[PDB]
Amino acid sequence: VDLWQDATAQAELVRSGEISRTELLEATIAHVQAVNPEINAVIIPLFEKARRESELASGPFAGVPYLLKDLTVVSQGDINTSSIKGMKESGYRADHDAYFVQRMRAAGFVLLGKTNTPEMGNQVTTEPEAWGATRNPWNLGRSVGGSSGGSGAAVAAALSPVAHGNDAAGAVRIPASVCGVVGLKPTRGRISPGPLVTDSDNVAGAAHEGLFARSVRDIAALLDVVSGHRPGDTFCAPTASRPYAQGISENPGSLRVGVLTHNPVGDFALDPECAAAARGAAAALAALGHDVNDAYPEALGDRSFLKDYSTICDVAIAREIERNGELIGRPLTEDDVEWTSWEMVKRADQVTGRAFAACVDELRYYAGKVERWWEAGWDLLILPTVTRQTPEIGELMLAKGTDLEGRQSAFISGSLQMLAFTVPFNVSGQPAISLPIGMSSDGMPIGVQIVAAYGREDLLLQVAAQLEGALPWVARRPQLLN
Ligand SMILES: O=C1CCCCCNC(=O)CCCCCN1
Repeated sequence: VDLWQDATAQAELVRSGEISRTELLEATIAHVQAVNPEINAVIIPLFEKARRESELASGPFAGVPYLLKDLTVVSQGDINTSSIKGMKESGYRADHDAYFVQRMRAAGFVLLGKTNTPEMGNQVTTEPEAWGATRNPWNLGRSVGGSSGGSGAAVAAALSPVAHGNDAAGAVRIPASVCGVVGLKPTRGRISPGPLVTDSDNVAGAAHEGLFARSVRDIAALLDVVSGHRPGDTFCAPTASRPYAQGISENPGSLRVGVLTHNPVGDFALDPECAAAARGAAAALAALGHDVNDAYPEALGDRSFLKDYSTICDVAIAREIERNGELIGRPLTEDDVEWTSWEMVKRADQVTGRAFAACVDELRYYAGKVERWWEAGWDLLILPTVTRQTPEIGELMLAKGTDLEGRQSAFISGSLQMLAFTVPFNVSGQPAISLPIGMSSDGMPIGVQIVAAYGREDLLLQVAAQLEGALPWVARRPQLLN
């Protein structure tokens, strides 16, 4: 069984009869057992559940395995740590299935296990104290990005053809860029993170559930599976007229495309190789007939909003520490979490109701400034997913002694460059996808990001499909896989 086939092809091999559900599953489990030890991607294997669901699985993807991030969404009866030391020791297990999980099972997917993440998803690298660092299949001494680093690495190493993750500042797109896979943060309100309400209304709407895959068609199919308004969902996205798996092949025509190949904020230089990858993709779109120009939302030249976002994040983590404490029946202390997280507890205590409300308003205002660019006639923005070369393991984790006065550790220097080009779209809520189109001169994947207007995943997946055909990446594989 060639596990390098995408989810759609793997589903067909089972439907066709070529392969059995047990063969694919067992072939996948064996692969996981052999390769995962080297990357520490899957932290909680669920082979037994995967085996039970496989026998009962039914639908367009019956028998196809997938991985779930151990954050936000939960699976009934399974361990849930959110990479919190105090929670891992408690042996806590969730009592229900998140809507996302139910939707996947009904589609025929089998829950193979959970993937690693930094504590409560508070970093753009995946090196939690609780589970250890997740390493890059392309280079074991390198980070896999974060916070959905385990899912990104898992898919890159073929531990599964698709996986789940979430994105509040680029947590799906970043790991995708760094690990050479496709990562989509859909329009705000596209995918339900319920029935639970976590992270203070999902970080005031900035946190989106996202998807990982190696093909654009797999992403389109996944959207058809997990999208839609569910009871209690705060946000909602515009409805598509046709299923995404069908519209992906439609010709969008010549679109107004703007390309960004420098850091508009001017507080650091965009890595030349990252810029060249985006430029190359822009050239391919021009060759395809689009109206490509050097242009971008002027709002991107401002990152003042990040200060306001950080304040909201302080409150969200603080209350999340509280929520997890309740799950086990006892308050969590400075000894149950990482020092970076505990520091936010104190900061949260100094945030007033009026201040919190003002910060949220600042996000809405910024979102408006950003979206006005599309309002003015532009259809898509092309830009690098990340702005720097991939960091080495350990590089982004700051020593407890370190003094990062006032702001999120992920929003400073080395970490800032990982999320500077992704976070603006968590604020605007626009659909944004990272495609594994580039490679660094030293063999590390470089993602190219495409952003469409609010709710226009249809156009986004259409152009992504064109780029997939113009600059195919399927031929490239991490050294971990020989
Ligand atoms: O999007 C991410 C990674 C960036 C972390 C930014 C700080 N915000 C939070 O920790 C809120 C929790 C969102 C987790 C998603 N991770």
